[PDB]
Amino acid sequence: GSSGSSGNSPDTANDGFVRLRGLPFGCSKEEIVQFFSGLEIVPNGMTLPVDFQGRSTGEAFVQFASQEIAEKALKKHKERIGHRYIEIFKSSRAEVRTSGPSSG
Repeated sequence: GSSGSSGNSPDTANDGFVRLRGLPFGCSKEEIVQFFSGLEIVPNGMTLPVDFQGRSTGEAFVQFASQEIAEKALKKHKERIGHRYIEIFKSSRAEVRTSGPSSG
């Protein structure tokens, strides 16, 4: 229960980043870009980490042109791609690790 924020204002903050969980085997942009059909995403605005050997961690970070587009994608939660439900959770560029201060 409990749902609310209060204090959002139209157009402000939030670049439109999102976090995916439970990606299919060999999940890549080619599959993502399409998975978000109708939505507009920025070029090279996607991140797909891996394990110590390079095995996808079923996680990814996409950056939408703007929040307005991010929300539209949020509704696509639990959306499976081929045979693997995908969990989408609103995220931020700052979160997306990149070996540096960008954290917290």
